[PDB]
Order: sequence, then C-alpha cells, then structure tokens
Amino acid sequence: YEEGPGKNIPFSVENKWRLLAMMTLFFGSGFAAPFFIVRHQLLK
Amino acid sequence: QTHAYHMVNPSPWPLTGALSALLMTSGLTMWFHFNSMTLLMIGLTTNMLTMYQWWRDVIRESTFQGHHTPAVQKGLRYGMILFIISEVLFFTGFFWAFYHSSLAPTPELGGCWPPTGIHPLNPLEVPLLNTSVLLASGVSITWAHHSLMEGDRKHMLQALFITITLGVYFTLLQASEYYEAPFTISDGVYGSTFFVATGFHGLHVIIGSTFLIVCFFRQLKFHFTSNHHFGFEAAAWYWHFVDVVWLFLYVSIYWWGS
Amino acid sequence: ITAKPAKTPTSPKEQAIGLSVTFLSFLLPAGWVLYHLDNY
Amino acid sequence: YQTAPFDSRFPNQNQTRNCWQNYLDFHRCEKAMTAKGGDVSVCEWYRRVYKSLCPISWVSTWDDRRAEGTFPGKI
Amino acid sequence: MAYPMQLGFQDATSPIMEELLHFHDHTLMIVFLISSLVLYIISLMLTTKLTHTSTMDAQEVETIWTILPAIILILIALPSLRILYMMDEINNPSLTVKTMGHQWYWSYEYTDYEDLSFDSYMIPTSELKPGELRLLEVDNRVVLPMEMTIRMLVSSEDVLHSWAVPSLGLKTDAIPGRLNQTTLMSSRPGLYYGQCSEICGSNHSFMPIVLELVPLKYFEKWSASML
Amino acid sequence: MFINRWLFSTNHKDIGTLYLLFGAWAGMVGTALSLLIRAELGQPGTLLGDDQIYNVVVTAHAFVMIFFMVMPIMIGGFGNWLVPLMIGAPDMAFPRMNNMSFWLLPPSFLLLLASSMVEAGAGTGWTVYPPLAGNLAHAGASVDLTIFSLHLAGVSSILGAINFITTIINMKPPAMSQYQTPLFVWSVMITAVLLLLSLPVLAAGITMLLTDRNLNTTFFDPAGGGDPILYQHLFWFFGHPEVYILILPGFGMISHIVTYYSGKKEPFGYMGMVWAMMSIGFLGFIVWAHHMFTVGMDVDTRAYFTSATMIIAIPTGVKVFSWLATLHGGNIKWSPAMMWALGFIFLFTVGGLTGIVLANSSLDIVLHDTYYVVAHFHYVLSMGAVFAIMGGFVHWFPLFSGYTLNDTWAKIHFAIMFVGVNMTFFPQHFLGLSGMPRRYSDYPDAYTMWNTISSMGSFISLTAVMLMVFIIWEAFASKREVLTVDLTTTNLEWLNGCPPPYHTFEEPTYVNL
Amino acid sequence: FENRVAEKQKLFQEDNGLPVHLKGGATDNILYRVTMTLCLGGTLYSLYCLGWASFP
Amino acid sequence: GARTWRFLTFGLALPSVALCTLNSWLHSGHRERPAFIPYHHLRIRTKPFSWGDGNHTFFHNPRVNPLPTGYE
Amino acid sequence: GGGVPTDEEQATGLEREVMLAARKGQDPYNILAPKATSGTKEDPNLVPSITNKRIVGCICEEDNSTVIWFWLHKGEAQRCPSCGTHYKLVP
Ligand code: HEA
Ligand code: HEA
Ligand SMILES: CCCCC/C=C\C/C=C/C/C=C\C/C=C\CCCC(=O)O[C@H](COC(=O)CCCCCCCCCCCCCCCCC)COP(=O)(O)OCCN
Ligand SMILES: CCCCCC/C=C\CCCCCCCCCC(=O)O[C@H](COC(=O)CCCCCCCCCCCCCCC)COP(=O)(O)OC[C@@H](O)CO
Ligand SMILES: CCCCCC/C=C\CCCCCCCCCC(=O)O[C@H](COC(=O)CCCCCCCCCCCCCCC)COP(=O)(O)OC[C@@H](O)CO
Ligand SMILES: CCCCCCCCCCO[C@@H]1O[C@H](CO)[C@@H](O[C@H]2O[C@H](CO)[C@@H](O)[C@H](O)[C@H]2O)[C@H](O)[C@H]1O
Ligand SMILES: CCCCCCCCCCO[C@@H]1O[C@H](CO)[C@@H](O[C@H]2O[C@H](CO)[C@@H](O)[C@H](O)[C@H]2O)[C@H](O)[C@H]1O
Ligand SMILES: CCCCCCCCCCO[C@@H]1O[C@H](CO)[C@@H](O[C@H]2O[C@H](CO)[C@@H](O)[C@H](O)[C@H]2O)[C@H](O)[C@H]1O
Ligand SMILES: CCCCCCCCCCO[C@@H]1O[C@H](CO)[C@@H](O[C@H]2O[C@H](CO)[C@@H](O)[C@H](O)[C@H]2O)[C@H](O)[C@H]1O
Ligand code: CUA
Ligand SMILES: [O-][O-]
Ligand SMILES: [Cu+2]
Ligand SMILES: [Mg+2]
Ligand code: NA
Ligand SMILES: [Xe]
Ligand SMILES: [Xe]
Ligand SMILES: [Xe]
Ligand SMILES: [Xe]
Ligand SMILES: [Xe]
Ligand SMILES: [Zn+2]
Repeated sequence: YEEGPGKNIPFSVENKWRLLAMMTLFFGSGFAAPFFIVRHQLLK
Repeated sequence: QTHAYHMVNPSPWPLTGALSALLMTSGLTMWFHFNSMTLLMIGLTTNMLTMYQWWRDVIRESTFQGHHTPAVQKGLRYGMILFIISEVLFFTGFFWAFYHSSLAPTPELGGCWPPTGIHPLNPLEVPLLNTSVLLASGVSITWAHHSLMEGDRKHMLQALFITITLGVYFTLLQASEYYEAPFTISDGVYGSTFFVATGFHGLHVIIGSTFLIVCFFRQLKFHFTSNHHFGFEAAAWYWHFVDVVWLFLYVSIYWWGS
Repeated sequence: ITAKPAKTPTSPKEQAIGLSVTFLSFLLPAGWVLYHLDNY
Repeated sequence: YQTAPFDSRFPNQNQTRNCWQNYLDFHRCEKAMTAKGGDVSVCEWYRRVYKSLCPISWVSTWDDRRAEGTFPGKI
Repeated sequence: MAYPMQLGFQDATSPIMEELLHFHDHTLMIVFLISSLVLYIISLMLTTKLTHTSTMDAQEVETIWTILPAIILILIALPSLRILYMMDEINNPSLTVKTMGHQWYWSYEYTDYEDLSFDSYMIPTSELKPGELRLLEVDNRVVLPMEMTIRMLVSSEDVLHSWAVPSLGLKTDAIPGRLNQTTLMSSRPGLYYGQCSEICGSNHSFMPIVLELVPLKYFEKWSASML
Repeated sequence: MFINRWLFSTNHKDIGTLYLLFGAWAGMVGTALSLLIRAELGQPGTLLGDDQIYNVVVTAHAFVMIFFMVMPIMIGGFGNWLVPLMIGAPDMAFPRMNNMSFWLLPPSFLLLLASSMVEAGAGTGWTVYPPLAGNLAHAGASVDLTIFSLHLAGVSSILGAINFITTIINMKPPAMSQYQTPLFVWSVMITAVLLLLSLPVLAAGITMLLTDRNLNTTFFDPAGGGDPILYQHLFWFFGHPEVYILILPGFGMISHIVTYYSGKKEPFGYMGMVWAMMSIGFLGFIVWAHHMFTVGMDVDTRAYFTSATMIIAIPTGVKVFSWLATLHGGNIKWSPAMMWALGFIFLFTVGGLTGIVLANSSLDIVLHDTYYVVAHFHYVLSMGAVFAIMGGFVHWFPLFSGYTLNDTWAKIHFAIMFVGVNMTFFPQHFLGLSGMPRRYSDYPDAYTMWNTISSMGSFISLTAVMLMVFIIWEAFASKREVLTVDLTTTNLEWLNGCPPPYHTFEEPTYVNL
Repeated sequence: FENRVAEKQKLFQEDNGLPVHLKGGATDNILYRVTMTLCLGGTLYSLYCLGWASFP
Repeated sequence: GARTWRFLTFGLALPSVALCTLNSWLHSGHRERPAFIPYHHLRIRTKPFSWGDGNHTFFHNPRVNPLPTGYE
Repeated sequence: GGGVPTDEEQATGLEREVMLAARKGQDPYNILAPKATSGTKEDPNLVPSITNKRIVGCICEEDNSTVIWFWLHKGEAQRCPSCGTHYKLVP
C-alpha cells in the first residue's frame, strides 16, 4: 500500500479542486439530509 | 515482526457481518409491519455464512498457520471473559424487569404474584429435571476438559458427546414445556417475563450447544493439543455461564416466582 | 511544530473560492428548503 | 368528613395502593353486610376514602369488571 | 407566570417555593464563586513568563482540593435535604383534587363530596380575549381555596404527561396506572400557570394548567355550580 | 487494492480514519438538526408543524450527536489511532472485529434515517419513553427502526469495548505497568468498561420495548401489570454511564493537550488523575435515578440519589485543579488546540456546577423538564465534549495526515465557535429558571427575547462549522508537510513520524526493568 | 479418523500470497462470491424496501 | 483428574438426571383445564401477531391456551 | 488412553518458533522485559534490533509514571535525555 502524506486516506488530494468538489458533496450531503427529510415529512 | 501478536489478513467478514445485521433488523421490521419474511431470511443466511467463514479463518490462522502464540491466546481469554460479562449484564436487565413486576404486583394483576388467572408450572417436575440436566452437563464438560489435558482422545469425545446430548435434552424439554404451558407471552407481565427471560436463555443454550458441537468436530479432526485448545476452554466457560443463568432463572422465576 | 512550505500554495484568491464554494454547499440546499416551506 | 386522612400504610408519593385497598375494603364490607342482609352503612368510611382518592375511570373500570366477572382482586 | 426578560424563578406563591428560592440563592453564590475562581486561576496560570517545568509533588495540595469541595457539598446537601423532608412532611389536607393527563388536555376530579369533573383545554390563539395570554389560558380553570392545604393526585389515561405549576414549586409526573401525590398551598389569591412537562406527542406545547385561588366560600359556590 | 484497504481493513490507523470521516459526516447531520430546532424556536409561533415533526428533529439531533458524532470520533477515531501508538502495540487485539465495530455504524445510521422517513418519524425524545414510544401512540415502523439503530450501535460499541480493554491490558511492553500508560489510554480503558456494563442493560430495556410493540408483552403496560417507570430505570441505568462515556475520552485528550502546550513532560498528579477517572466511572453507576426525581419515588430514595450524585464533584474537581496545576509554570504555547482545552476547563466547570444544582431533588422538581437541564448538558456536551474533540483534532491532525493546518484560521474558528455556543446556551439558564419546558415547538410570549438570542447564537455556531470544513480543505489543498515535532520523549504517538507507516512497532519498543 | 493436520498446515502455509479466507482453494472463492452477492443484493433490496415504506 | 470427573459424571450426575426423569415421568399426564375467564390482564392483543391469523401465540396449544374469546 | 497430539508434535508457525526459543532460554519475539545493567558507559544496556534503530522507553526510576521515549541508533552508546542511562544497539 501507498504510504505518506495524502496516501493514507480513502479520498484523493492530488487535485485541490477535485478535492473541493468531493468535500462539498460529502459534508454538503450530510448537512442537506435533515432539510430534505423535513420536506419529505411536510409533503405527506 | 519481532513481537508475538497476530497481524490479520485483510478480511471481508466484518463487512458481510455488518450488512447481515442491517438485513436482519430491516428484515424484522419488514416482518412486523409489511407482512414479509424475505429480507429477514436473507439476513439470517448471510449472518450464518459470515460466522462460518470468520471462525473457519480463526481455525486456519491457529491450528493450520500457528499465529496463536501465548500472547495471542491470553488476549482471546480476556476477550471471551469480557464477552461473558456483557451477556451477564444483558440477563441482569431481564431479572430486574422480573423482580420489579413480581415484588410490587399492580392492581391489574389482582395485587398479588403470581397474578390472578396464572397457573405456574410445578418447579419440581420438568423445571427440576432441566436443572439436573444442565448441572450434569457442567460435570461431563469438566470430565471432557481433564481428558483433553491428560491426552485421552476417546474419553474427551465421550464426555463432550454426553455434554452435547444433555444440552439437546434441555432444549427438547424446554420446547415441550413451552407447548404445554397454559400461559403465553401475551399473559401480561408474568408471560412476558417468563418467555423473554427463559427464551433468551434457550437461545444461549442453542448457541452454546452449537459451540460444543464445533469443538466435537474439531476434536474428531485432531485440532486440539493437550495444552492448546482455547476454543474448547471458551465453549466450556460459555457453557458454565448458561448453567449459572439457568440456576438464577430456576430460583427466581420458577421457584420463588411460583 | 515545524513544517515545509506548501507543495501547492493556496493563494488568497484560491482561498476565497474554496471558502465561497464551502459556504454555498451548506447554504443553498437548506435555503431552498426553508424558502419553500409554505409550498410544502 | 372533609377528605381522606394521612394513612401510615401509604406514606409515599405513590398512592395507587391506597385507592385500591379502600375500593377492595368497601366492596368486601358491602358483600359481608348484604349476604347476611346486615347494614352497608358500616362500610361508609371505605366508600368516602376510595371515592376521594380513586380516579373516576379506575372505579368505573373496576365496577364494570366486577359485573363481568373479570375483577382480579379478591372480594 | 413568567414575564418578559425574566432571569430567575417566578415569584414564590407557596412557602416551599420561598424555601427553594433561598436555597437556590445559596447554591448560585457557590456556582458563581467556583466558576469565577477557576476562570481567575486559568488567567493567573497564563499571565507569567516565569517557568517551573520540572516534576511537581501532588499529595499536600490534593488534600485541600478534596476536603474543601467535600465541605462545600455538605453545606449544599444539609439545606437541600431539610427542604426535601419538609415537602414530604405529614400536613393534613382539607381537600383532595385529582388531575388526569390526556392527549392533549387535563381533566380535574373533585370527588370528596359530589361527582364534580371537567376537562381543561388551551384557549386557541384566534379565540383569546383581549389581554389574555397566548398558549397559557384554559376554558375551565382549576378553582381552589387559598390558604388551605390541598392534596393533588396526578395520573394519565394515555401517555406520560407532567403536571407543573412553577410558582407553587410543583411538578408531578402523570403516569397511567399510577396515582402520584403532591401538596399545594397558596399564600395568595390569583391565577397561577403551568405547562405539560413530559413529551406527550403532537400538542405537548399546548395543554397548560391554570389554578384560580379564591376564598373557601367562593370555591364552595363554584363547586356547587359546576355539578 | 482500494476495497482491500478501506472495506476489508485490519489496520488500527485506517479504521480510526474511517471513524473520523463517519463522525465528521454525522456532525454535519447533527448540526443541520440543531439549526432546525433553533429555526423553529427563533421567533414565537409555528415554523415547521406541530410537536411531532419538531420532536422527530430533536430526537434525531440527540441520537446523531451522541451515537454517530461524539462516540465514533472519540472512541473509534482517536482511540483506534492513538491507543496502539501510545503503548507501542502493532495493532489492536482483534483487528478484524475492530473493522466490524466500524461497519456496523453506516447501517445503524441508515436505520435512524429510515425511522425519520417512514410514517411520522419517532417523535419520542432520545430516551424513547413508553407509552408515547409504544404501538398505540407511535404505531408503525419508526420506533422499531430507532430500536434497531440502537441495537447495531450498541453491538458496535460492546465489541469495540472488548477490543480496547483486551488491547490495553494485554499489549503493552512487558516492562510497562498500568501505572506507566498515558492518561488518554486510561480514559479509553475506563470508558470501555462503562460501555461493556451499561449497553447490555439498554439492550435489555429496548428489546422489552420492541416486544411490547410487536409480541404483545406488557413489561411497560399497566394493563398487563407492567410499569412505564421500569423502562426509565433500565434506560437511565445505561444513560448516566453514557454521559461519562461521552466525557471520559475528552478528559484524557485534555490531559495530553494541557501537558503538551504547557511544555511539560507529564500531567500534574498522574495517580490522582487515574483515581479521579476510576472514581467517576464507579460513581457513574449508582446515581441514575437523578433523571427520575419527578416520577414519584420515595423521599429516602430521593435523598440517596441527591447525595451520591453530588459526590462526583470531588474526583472531578481533582481533575480540574490538576489541569490548572499542569499549566502552572508552563512555557505556554497559545496554539489553537490549547485554546480549545482552556475553553473546555472553564465551560465544562460551569456545566458541571449546574449539574450539582440539578442533583438537589427539591430544586430539580422546578428545574426538571425545563431548559435549565438543556443549558447544563450543552455546557458539558457542546462546550466540553466538542471542545475536547476540536482540541484533539487540531493537535493530532498533523500526525494523522502529515500536513499542518493554518493556525491563524484555526484560532478564528475557535473564536467564532466560542461566541456562538455561549450565545446559544447561556440564555437557556434564564428560560429554565423561568419555567420554559423541554421538547416544545412554541413558547408563551414572555420567553421570546432569550429564545431569539439563543437562535442567533446557533447561526454563529453554523458559521464556525462551515469555516471548519474550509480549514480542513485548505490544509489538504496547500500540502505543508510536517518536519519536527517537540516533546516526542513524552508523546510516543509522534515518534514514528507524520503520518506514521501503515505498520508501526513491527519491532517492539525496548523497555527494561 | 486419522490426524491430517500436518497436510492442512502445509496447504495454509503455501507461499502463494493468498489471504487466509481464499487459501483453501476454489471453494473459498465460490462461498465468498455467494456471501458478498447476498449481502450487497440484500442491501440494495433493503434500500428499495425503505423507498417503498417512506410513502403511504 | 479425568478419572474423578468421570466418576462424578456416572456416579452422581447421570443418576440424578435418571431420578428427576423418573419424578417427571410419574407426574406427567394432563391436569383438568380451569374455567375460562376473560381477564383483561391476560390474552393481551395490542397488535396482531406477525404469523397465522394474528390472534394465535407462537406455540399455541389449543388444549390449554384460550384465545381472547375463550377455548377453541 | 492416548490419541491427543502435543504442542511438540503439532505446534507450527510463530507459535512453534516461540515454543522452541523458550526451551533454549531465548526471546526473539520480545515476550519478556529485559533486565537493566548498571547503565554506565562501561556497562551500557544492550538493545537487540533486526535493523539499525529501535525505540527505547526509559523508566528512569522505579515507579515513575512517565516513560521517556527515543530512537536508539547503531553506533556509539546514547543516553536517556532525562536520567543519562546508557543504551547501545546490538543489531
Ligand atoms: C458529557 C455529558 C454530561 C456530563 C459529564 C454530565 C455531568 C453531570 N451531570 Fe448531567 N446531564 C447530561 C449530560 C452530562 N452531565 C445530559 C445529556 C442530561 C439530560 C438527559 C436527558 O434528560 O435527555 C443531563 C442531566 C442531568 C440531571 C437530570 C436533571 C433533570 O432531568 O431534571 C442531573 C441531576 O443530578 C445531572 C447532574 C450532573 C452532575 C452532578 C454531573 C457531574 O458529573 C458534574 C461534576 C463536575 C463539576 C462539579 C465541575 C468541576 C468541579 C470542581 C471545579 C470542584 C468543585 C465543585 C464543587 C464543590 C461543587 N445531569
Ligand atoms: C453531543 C451531544 C450534543 C451536541 C454537541 C449538541 C449541540 C447543539 N444542540 Fe443539542 N441536544 C442534545 C445533544 C447535543 N446537542 C441532546 C441529548 C438533547 C436532548 C434531546 C431530547 O430532548 O430528547 C439535545 C437537545 C437540544 C435542544 C432542546 C430541544 C427541546 O427541548 O425542544 C436544543 C435547543 O436549542 C439544542 C440545540 C443544539 C445546538 C444549537 C447545538 C450546537 O451547539 C451544535 C453546533 C455544532 C457543532 C458543535 C459541530 C458538531 C460537529 C463536529 C464536532 C464535527 C467535527 C469534525 C471533525 C472533528 C473532522 N439541542
Ligand atoms: C426452546 C426455546 C428457544 C427459543 C426459540 C424461539 C423463537 C425464536 C427466537 C428466540 C430468541 C429469544 C427471545 C426473543 C423474544 C421472544 C421469544 C421468547 C421465547 C419463546 O419462544 O416464546 C414463545 C413466544 O414466541 C414468540 O412470540 C416468537 C417470537 C419470534 C420473533 C422474535 C423477535 C426477536 C427479537 C429481537 C432480538 C433482539 C436482540 C438484541 C441483541 C442485543 C444487541 C446489543 C412462547 O410461546 P407462546 O405460544 O407465547 O406460549 C406458550 C403457550 N403454549
Ligand atoms: C438458532 C441459533 C442461531 C444464532 C446464531 C449464533 C449461533 C451459533 C454460534 C455458535 C458459536 C461458535 C463459535 C465457534 C468458534 C470456532 C473457532 C475457535 O474456537 O477458534 C479458536 C480461538 O477461539 C476463539 O476465537 C473464540 C471465539 C469465541 C466466539 C464465541 C461466541 C458466542 C457467540 C454468540 C453469538 C450471538 C450471541 C448473542 C445473543 C444475544 C482457535 O484456537 P484453538 O481452539 O486454541 O485452536 C488452536 C490449536 O489447534 C493450536 O494447537
Ligand atoms: C436483531 C439483531 C440485532 C443484533 C445484530 C447482530 C450484530 C452483528 C452480526 C454479527 C456477525 C458475527 C460474525 C462473527 C464475529 C466473530 C468475532 C470474533 O470471534 O472475534 C474474535 C475476538 O473476539 C472474541 O474473541 C470474544 C468476542 C466474541 C464475540 C462474537 C460475536 C457477538 C455478536 C453479538 C454480540 C452482542 C452481545 C449481546 C450482549 C448484549 C477474533 O477477533 P479477530 O479480530 O477476528 O481475529 C483475531 C485473530 O488473532 C484470530 O486468529
Ligand atoms: C437468493 C435470493 C433470491 C430469492 C428471493 C427470495 C424469495 C422469497 C419469496 C417468498 O416470499 C414469502 O412468501 C410467503 C408466502 O406468501 C410469505 O408469508 C407470508 O404470508 C403467509 C401466507 O399466509 C403467512 O402465513 C405468513 O405469516 C407471511 O409472513 C413470506 O413472508 C415471504 O417471505
Ligand atoms: C438494580 C435495582 C434492581 C431492583 C429490582 C426491582 C426492585 C423492586 C423492589 C420493590 O420496589 C418497591 O415497590 C414498592 C411497592 O411494592 C414501592 O412502594 C411504593 O408504592 C406503593 C404502591 O405502589 C405504595 O403503597 C408505597 O407506599 C410506596 O412507597 C417501593 O417504593 C419500591 O422500592
Ligand atoms: C440554516 C441554514 C440556512 C441558513 C440560511 C441560508 C441562506 C440562504 C442562502 C440562499 O438560499 C437561496 O436563497 C434564494 C433566495 O434568496 C432561493 O431562491 C428562491 O428565491 C429567488 C428570489 O425570489 C428566486 O429567484 C428563486 O427561483 C428561488 O428559488 C434559493 O432557492 C435558495 O437556494
Ligand atoms: C441477492 C439479492 C437479494 C434478493 C432480493 C429479492 C427481492 C424479491 C422479493 C419479492 O418480493 C415479495 O413480494 C411479495 C408480493 O409481491 C410479498 O409478499 C407478501 O406481501 C403480499 C402483498 O401482496 C401478500 O400476499 C403477503 O403479505 C405476502 O405474501 C413479499 O414482501 C416479497 O417476498
Ligand atoms: Cu401532555 Cu406534554
Ligand atoms: O447524565 O448527567
Ligand atoms: Cu445522569
Ligand atoms: Mg420528565
Ligand atoms: Na416555534
Ligand atoms: Xe453548586
Ligand atoms: Xe429529521
Ligand atoms: Xe436522522
Ligand atoms: Xe442510534
Ligand atoms: Xe443497545
Ligand atoms: Zn531515563
């Protein structure tokens, strides 16, 4: 296995802009979920 | 490496085990609410496949590959003791529920224990026979342990076979007593406490009997040495735990609670 | 602690972009839901 | 009679058994007095106490169960 | 009731609530002092360039830090437990009233003498009369005699509720199958408000309690008129 | 290779990394839930709906923050990364069982998110009391999915506890006694013992709730001779230990951070710190009914639970004073981690003192089921547990990643979060003293000012959470590689470099007697 | 029965780079594939069941 | 030793099981079932069971387990 | 009454290596705590390694709770930075 900084993680940090997209989707999806569950409950 | 510890090969069984837990729980939900057993039957199947392959691999690592140094064995000893402790505290919750309900019987029961309309089993009939059976199995497993330490293959197998036969006898007697019982799980807190506490106990007897049968086949295949046989020790400790839980159930629910 | 200089320095402009994108990823989806509550 | 006095048998926040015991005592006394065609006026203290303490729905449920033959207390 | 920008307890309406205010004053002084001392000591540890980084002996100082807190806890527990046992003391009530929690309203039963019971529902916001309080008024108040020891018995006919009146120092859980007792004594006439204090579903926020404390003779006529 | 490494792991560091990623994602869920709470309460009236949708959000907030954010980060993340390194062990005792503790959590979280999506959700409170949580007042699958979520989280933590206790007992260097292990290692061993004993009792209780809901048992149903109060005893027998489980690994990280940034080789009064953590663990099992002072128990029982609860202040004070004595004489480095730790010492102290107020059953009659309780527990959780997590994250991020954070950004983050959490929770003391109940979607008009200020505080905390994600991005974006770390002689976890190799201590440490 | 442990020790110590869960041979791969297929398929079915149960 | 634990297995433990088997044997046979009374604390039905017609317990014995409405 | 294998007959892999080394009074897998020498420059603690460096932890005085950790390199004896105790790598 690859060792060292940026290699001991399940996500790539090779490109900072690809990383921004991945982090945006990751943290953004967690923060969004409860708003969309509330929307779901209000729409029944 | 120049330490004695086991670096385990990357394994899929933790993930298959975790997903089997999702399938069993979502399956129970689907059975209780959506009238379907399909998810549950997939989860039980993947759970049994996971257990089989995981413990098969532990046997490969130990008997066949030699990774169980004394340091590794000492860790497994601690792990099994800690697991048994957690199982004791699980049963403690059911004993608490039992004593809570029986020491302060509510007006709905008639303000008495046993409740109005409950006809308990006679603790001197099949419950006493079950007690003799599990105590006898605690003696036979001890015989099996000493035979194994003394290097006696035939007597280990005979003693362990007797132990398993008694575990099966207990299970059949309990199944018969469940069918014959004039009270059910729906007969208020008497039925609730009786069937959930004895039912989890019965599940532990089946698990412990299964563990003993695994030890019986491993012994037939010569896996155990006279000094190295942790799976047998662990099964024996688990089996004593099952005996002791029974004695507390017998005195609490069947005798004092009658 | 001591450390090397950045292998891929993040300029003030690059930091403004990452901070902006980060804040929008939290604020736009929640803001869309809360704006539309009456509709729900 | 104003209300049910303090009863040293039931000194704690949980008064469930106080209501229950007085309801049983009234109905046991009433049965004892009607059987001999004695006088139910001797049962009056238990009646006042259970009426003071017991929720209306508990009394109503217990009365229904005595009529049905499903009351689980001994009278 | 609470008033805008309130910092502390509602003014005491009962002697036990008075006791709780004085006990809270004593306890809060201790909270303030210990919080302040810890903040001050942090600031003292952090404001010197002088150093001492070699091993430091702990045993002498640990005596002070166990004994002084033990003494402070004893000074809290003594008056705490005096009040606990005062509330529990035998008082001889003049009246017993029952309250039953329901989703989502209270019922009241006054069955010492006659069969008096009624339901008590929140006044909807759209039906408030001018000057009435949002979420706090009820249609049928709990009329009670002032300056009299009252036994309140609390239960539920469905889920858990909790019957609370902060200005009298009262909070008793409403548990189905259980009859919980508390005592109520108002030093004053007036209107005393509380709110359901155990999560009970859709309208937990909207099942308040209003006590109306009046002279015995008014309570007697009201009781008669409510049959 | 990717699947073998990240789905089939037997490596303590990679499993710790998985737990930190999981806990970070959970923290965003729990933050969104917290903002929905404060949006509902931020002006008088109704925003979302009645108390059912509101209490589904409150219930999920608590379960996510406790079981998916704090426990996975402190125990699964910091514990898996640091415990083996701090004792020179080559991995955990049961490296494959360790991976199952991790992989049970995504399914646990999925069952919780399913609970909120089916029917009307579980609007029960995180305590899940019957009969509101029963099959009449919460008919349908939501509460059963919540119970199964708790079952999987509990199995995860029980197997994790077996792993930590076995590792810490059995895998130290043979010369190292228990009295030569670092305080963080003690904090994890004691937390693990609490988990092992408490979770099985919760398991029994929620299993009884499941059978009352589905198999016609009546443990908690008076119609069958059951008792709703029995559920509360079983729940709280777990639930008081659980709050010590939430703070003990925080205490351990605080000891290491205060020692490190004071320039000290060791914490003040090591054996007193061990004594204090063991005393808190023990006393934590004998106090549960301080959650039940209004249920109608006997006066002597209330007197006992008051007294036993107050005793916890003595060992806890030894820890607070020992942290202050560790700062004393330090060469203080005003790192972001040190700021988190100093905030912890003060704000934890305030929340512990409001706990001592609540321990007084007589006063608790008026404070129970009010925002005073909410103020107490958010001082110890949102300013204690969370401040220890943030201090440990900024202290050990360079070890785990090999990269440095921007310290100026991390100090900005601390300052915003400090303002937001205090603005949120300080005014809730006033709301509790003045009688605002828990689990309300709306309040009488008098409570408006403090609810308004509290909600404004929650938005400042949101800004801090968003900035934290940017700050982690900026570290990985810039790639400032660690060179030298000070005080490695008393911080073994750093001695294999940043990040350490996949396999460490293949050759064990040499320690003589 | 005869003691065939030595023959299983030789098989499981063979220097073939296989992880322990596949080192028994082709039957291990089959049982692995069945287990993982049931797990992942069952998980997709559990998600479908949530979708379905999330609406009236 | 193994010899002593075998002595206890065959000399005490299995004889005990044989005697209790005899005891149970001799007290087997059906007792007369009691009059059905529809007590509200028994035959609890808050939700149908997930098998059969929803009204039969899992190890329902028609001879000794009445339904809410009485014996079958 | 026989038929149960012994460890001597059937132990394999690392278990067998540990078993055979213990018979010879040797500890290649570091099961035992090494006994200190006087730790002077003339009589250093001898630290075995399979490589050219190993981590030492020094418990400088009996019952210290603080362990002092450092890399010991092949070459001239090094000293514990807290107590000055001498350690020499023996690769
Ligand atoms: C990290 C989590 C955490 C921690 C550590 C604590 C710690 C304490 N808690 Fe708390 N608590 C909660 C989380 C926590 N709590 C939660 C979540 C609830 C609500 C549960 C629910 O209903 O949902 C709650 C509820 C709760 C109640 C129930 C209140 C009610 O519902 O009516 C009580 C009652 O006694 C209590 C008390 C305390 C006490 C005495 C401590 C002690 O351990 C504190 C000890 C610390 C100190 C005292 C400070 C430091 C000491 C000194 C500087 C020495 C000098 C001090 C003195 C002399 C006093 N807490
Ligand atoms: C750990 C536990 C925890 C934490 C941190 C919080 C944090 C917050 N909580 Fe709460 N809360 C509870 C546990 C917690 N809470 C519990 C147990 C209840 C009772 C539930 C019930 O009544 O049944 C509750 C109830 C509760 C109420 C009362 C609801 C009611 O009674 O009606 C309110 C009201 O304002 C509130 C608000 C908030 C807010 C605004 C925050 C904010 O401070 C949160 C801000 C965000 C953070 C603190 C970031 C979190 C994320 C991380 C730390 C991730 C880190 C990432 C890396 C390390 C990479 N919560
Ligand atoms: C010889 C006895 C062996 C027991 C085998 C029997 C059944 C399978 C399950 C066994 C597991 C044990 C306990 C689970 C709960 C209840 C079963 C109790 C034992 C039992 O079998 O009880 C029966 C009822 O079973 C019922 O409802 C059947 C219900 C079947 C579904 C069970 C639901 C599972 C509950 C979830 C388990 C959660 C585990 C938690 C793990 C902890 C994680 C931290 C009794 O029959 P009856 O007709 O009512 O009365 C007799 C009248 N003649
Ligand atoms: C209808 C019923 C279905 C329910 C599902 C559960 C059912 C059955 C499970 C039965 C348990 C079987 C466990 C088999 C373990 C085999 C592996 C084994 O025993 O492995 C041993 C190690 O022990 C170890 O890992 C010890 C491993 C111990 C595991 C024991 C676990 C008990 C399991 C409980 C599972 C769920 C219980 C929860 C109920 C609420 C191997 O070392 P040795 O023996 O020294 O050999 C080496 C020598 O040959 C060298 O000379
Ligand atoms: C309704 C359903 C809700 C519940 C969901 C069920 C949850 C999960 C599904 C479980 C799948 C189980 C598959 C088998 C797991 C075997 C674990 C095991 O046996 O673990 C061992 C360690 O634990 C030990 O010993 C001692 C500990 C052994 C414990 C075994 C499994 C326990 C499973 C449930 C336990 C909860 C306890 C109940 C009490 C509350 C081995 O450790 P490894 O790291 O593998 O190897 C180390 C190597 O050196 C070995 O050569
Ligand atoms: C390799 C994986 C691919 C294979 C896919 C699995 C196929 C499963 C199909 C079987 O479906 C079952 O059908 C039964 C008959 O309809 C159902 O019993 C249901 O209906 C019965 C008929 O009355 C009742 O008696 C039961 O109580 C009730 O649960 C049962 O739930 C359900 O599971
Ligand atoms: C780990 C702990 C395990 C505990 C196991 C279960 C404990 C059960 C013990 C009995 O419990 C008691 O029950 C009494 C009733 O039987 C209660 O009396 C209360 O309730 C009665 C009515 O229910 C009143 O008459 C009494 O005055 C009143 O004090 C009493 O307080 C309580 O202790
Ligand atoms: C607690 C977390 C949330 C905190 C507050 C979030 C701050 C708000 C961020 C912006 O969110 C957006 O706001 C727009 C409005 O400013 C919305 O557009 C809406 O309104 C516009 C103006 O009427 C229309 O043009 C659009 O079509 C319409 O979608 C848009 O959907 C929404 O994403
Ligand atoms: C490895 C991959 C994993 C395999 C996944 C396979 C998924 C296939 C499941 C088939 O779905 C079935 O649909 C039936 C209906 O179509 C349901 O019957 C049940 O529901 C019916 C509703 O009509 C009723 O007849 C009864 O409740 C009952 O028989 C039952 O839920 C389910 O078995
Ligand atoms: Cu009724 Cu809350
Ligand atoms: O829980 O305090
Ligand atoms: Cu507590
Ligand atoms: Mg309450
Ligand atoms: Na609102
Ligand atoms: Xe205090
Ligand atoms: Xe939600
Ligand atoms: Xe959720
Ligand atoms: Xe959970
Ligand atoms: Xe659990
Ligand atoms: Zn030294």
